[PDB]
Amino acid sequence: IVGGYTCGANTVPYQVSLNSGYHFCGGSLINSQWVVSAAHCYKSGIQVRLGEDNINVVEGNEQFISASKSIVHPSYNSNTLNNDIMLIKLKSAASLNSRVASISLPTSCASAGTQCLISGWGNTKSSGTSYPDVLKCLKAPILSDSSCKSAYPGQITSNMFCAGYLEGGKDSCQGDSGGPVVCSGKLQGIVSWGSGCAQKNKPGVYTKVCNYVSWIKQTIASN
Ligand SMILES: [Ca+2]
Repeated sequence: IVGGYTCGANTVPYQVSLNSGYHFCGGSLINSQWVVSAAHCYKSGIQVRLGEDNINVVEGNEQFISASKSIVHPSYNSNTLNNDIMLIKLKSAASLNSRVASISLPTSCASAGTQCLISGWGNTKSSGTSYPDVLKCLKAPILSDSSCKSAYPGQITSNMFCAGYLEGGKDSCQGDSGGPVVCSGKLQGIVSWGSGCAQKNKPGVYTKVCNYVSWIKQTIASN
């Protein structure tokens, strides 16, 4: 997260870190057994880390649970990043509490201008690199589809939205991938892609979760 703020420990209780020896992606807890992340975060050997603030220090509220199964969206295209969504099932149920909690799925799509919370352990610099240990946060609005399409000609599908600031300075970045965009208590986006980070006229692009709720529910119901 570039241009954000320190969230505060366990203030984003649905935020997960995906670990394969190291943090490599975020995700969102949507019930005691399932995480939603980006398909471009797929790999084998995932351990889900819940209850994290400092990802390099055991602070007392963590739950580390290995993934049993990952399900990349049937129609994910890694070239275009269309349908950039994946579900991860935990080998055992998390113990839900005030610091480890699910986030609700949307019941309808969000509109341009809606204020959302974007979070993660990604790079905090727009030029150069610095990786935080504690969770970072950014409040950002959803941008109109027309401004999104204008920013990225030929690249924005009906399964994507832009959020952030066209002036630049404030954005998600490498290592935030797969993490949440939450708006009024609903998971509306997943950190997906962009051109660099926090660049003028290049806002972050996010998977449009509301299009996937039926797939998520039916996948959970049979897995
Ligand atoms: Ca920790």
